[PDB]
Amino acid sequence: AVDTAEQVYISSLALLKMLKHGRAGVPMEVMGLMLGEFVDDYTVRVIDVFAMPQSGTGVSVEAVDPVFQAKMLDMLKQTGRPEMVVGWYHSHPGFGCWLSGVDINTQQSFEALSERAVAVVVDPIQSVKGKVVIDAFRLINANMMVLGHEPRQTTSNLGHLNKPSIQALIHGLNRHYYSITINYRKNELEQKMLLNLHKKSWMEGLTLQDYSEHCKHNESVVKEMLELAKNYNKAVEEEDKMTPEQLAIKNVGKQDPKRHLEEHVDVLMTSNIVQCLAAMLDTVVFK
Amino acid sequence: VLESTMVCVDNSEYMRNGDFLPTRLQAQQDAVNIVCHSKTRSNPENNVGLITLANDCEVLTTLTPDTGRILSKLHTVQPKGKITFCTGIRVAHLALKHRQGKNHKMRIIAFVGSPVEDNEKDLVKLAKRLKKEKVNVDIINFGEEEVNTEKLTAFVNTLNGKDGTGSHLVTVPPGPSLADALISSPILAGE
Amino acid sequence: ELREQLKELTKQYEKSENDLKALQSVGQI
Repeated sequence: AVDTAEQVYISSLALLKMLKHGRAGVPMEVMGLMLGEFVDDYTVRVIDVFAMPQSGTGVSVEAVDPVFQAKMLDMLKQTGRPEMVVGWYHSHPGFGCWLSGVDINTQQSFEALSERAVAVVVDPIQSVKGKVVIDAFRLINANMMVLGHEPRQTTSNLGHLNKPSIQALIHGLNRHYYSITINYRKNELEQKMLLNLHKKSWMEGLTLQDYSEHCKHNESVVKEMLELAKNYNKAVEEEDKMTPEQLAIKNVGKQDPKRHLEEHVDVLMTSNIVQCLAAMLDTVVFK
Repeated sequence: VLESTMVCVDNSEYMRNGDFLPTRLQAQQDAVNIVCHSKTRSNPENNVGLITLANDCEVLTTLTPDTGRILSKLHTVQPKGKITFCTGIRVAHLALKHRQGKNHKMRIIAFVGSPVEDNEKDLVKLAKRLKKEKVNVDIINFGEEEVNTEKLTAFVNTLNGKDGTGSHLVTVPPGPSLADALISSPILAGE
Repeated sequence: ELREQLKELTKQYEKSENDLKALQSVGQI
């Protein structure tokens, strides 16, 4: 009987391809296959995901070229990834992470082929500039439900699964399909790579910002500072006096003096200080 | 048998020759056609690929069981430069290595009618490398019946060791098209 | 009447399949 602690370690490559494909495919419930591997009874390793040329209808999608897929499989065996199918994924742009009826049927087929297949869902609409809305799934056996058996033995505390979503519950979560825990593992190369991605070049690292633009920038910032000081003086002219405590934040829903003052003073700190430092450092380092 | 066959073909300026009727290039065309047909009549899945040997020892078609593309591409060729060999053989060996069908036995055949300007010591070392890499070679020589026949005999003996019959030599004297020899040759007679 | 019956059946198959495909395309707003 399957275990609760089952994990799916998805390669960063796989995640990026999934998300890019789905974001391209919005709103179409675009679909793709992935090659991974079943290392053991507690883990599934997902390596790569490649899409499907099919472009069906604005409510549904369909497999077009089994020949396409078989050829991709053979060739990737030749070079690329000698993995072989472990599941499939499709975007649900703005629905959560639940499986429609057709989704469940496709799965049923996948499991019939390989009892431990996996389905995957991604929400490029919802996946934020930060956390990413994704999940994995495997069906629930109606035979087990009728017999009273249970999906997985939870020989762990890895069954919290971060508060299964109400939407997934509604659409059928844990009554026909159950979530699984995703993870990201890096063999240090992609890891330090990821680190490199944002890192910028010493070109700029030493490139002092032009100084005429900087002088004008300071001029503008000091002007807006003067005005913010005026309105701040007016605001403090009463502040607690005349007791806006009941007014609280609702004293005015606009134009807080202090917050703007601190924001702009901080930014002009940054600008002026670092530019002066770069000036000093260059003057002295190029000799 | 499952066979992945690489074939190298010389196109040196000597292949401008015409000692073989109608001409050397057309004799090579005939030889490639007959060999491709023989391989096709062999296990169809058997795969084929092509290399031309010149100043830069270029490659024409990677592995494929087709022969139409083989012959078509081979048609668009003219004799130029001098055989560089060595590099050609190494490229062909790498080709056989990067073959999709690993089960297929690895077989190289080289149309090498020309004078070979090679060091026999390096020929022997390459023979060692290739035999240890488990690939069998068959040479088809025409023209220089004296300049390089001894060198190729030594190379083939090296490849064979004491029992490596998979290595084969076929040197043809001046005469008609290079068809009758190939058809009644051991390399295809065994087939 | 083999060819004629086959042709009529094929026409029916074509139209029926096209209608089913048509039935599976919701509208927009």
